[PDB]
Amino acid sequence: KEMVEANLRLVISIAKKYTNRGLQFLDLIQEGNIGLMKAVDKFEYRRGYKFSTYATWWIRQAITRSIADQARTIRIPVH
DNA sequence: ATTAATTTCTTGACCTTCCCCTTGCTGGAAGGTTTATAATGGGAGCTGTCACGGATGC
Repeated sequence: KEMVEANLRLVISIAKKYTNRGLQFLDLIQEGNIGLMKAVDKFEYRRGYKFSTYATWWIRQAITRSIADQARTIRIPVH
């Protein structure tokens, strides 16, 4: 909880590059929230990296997944 | 009130597609998973809309 609450600035700073008129801001924010929640258990911090750098890829994956599944009436898949 | 040559009915005997499938790939579509330097308070009207009640605060 404190890990995901200390890094909401990460999702609200990464959600600037995908602010198109397909979805609202809050859906992308809460999809990046579950992407960061997956990155918490996928972190494995013993390599010596920061959480923002590895969490950026997971949150961008969740953002692309939300813009692929949602933001379109005809649901076109992610590929 | 009779039946013998035609004219229909019925029954095997044949004739097509529909669909699944044959070995061997070959390509396309739908769904889920990582990627490991550094990334930490975002973004957008529109008012030049005017005149009523219904609820809030002295």
